[PDB]
Amino acid sequence: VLTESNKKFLPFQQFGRDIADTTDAVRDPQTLEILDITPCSFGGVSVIT
Amino acid sequence: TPINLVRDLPQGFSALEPLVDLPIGINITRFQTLLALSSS
Ligand SMILES: *[C@@H]1O[C@H](CO)[C@@H](O[C@@H]2O[C@H](CO)[C@@H](O)[C@H](O)[C@H]2NC(C)=O)[C@H](O)[C@H]1NC(C)=O
Repeated sequence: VLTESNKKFLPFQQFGRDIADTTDAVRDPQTLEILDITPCSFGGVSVIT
Repeated sequence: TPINLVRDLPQGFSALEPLVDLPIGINITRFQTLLALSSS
């Protein structure tokens, strides 16, 4: 899920890495803006019966 | 970074951001500064 990012990437910085070497923030090549990256919601499904 | 001292390196901490990456790939083994410019 792409969202507007309030992170202040420095002019030379493009990607934002997390602990797992995963990009949690990117900079759009066309427009010079930084977008947060959040994975689509996931979780287990339990059947109560 | 503005430093009042001109004779000794100051004390503190600051990080240098990159300015430009030149893709040239030469030997640089020796280098010299270019100052502003001996019989008498
Ligand atoms: C970069 O240029 C330098 C020029 O000095 C080369 O350095 C020489 O490399 C040969 C390797 O066969 C050596 O026999 C010489 O002794 C080196 N000269 C000096 C003054 O040290 C070099 O080949 C070029 N490439 C690299 C990886 O250095």
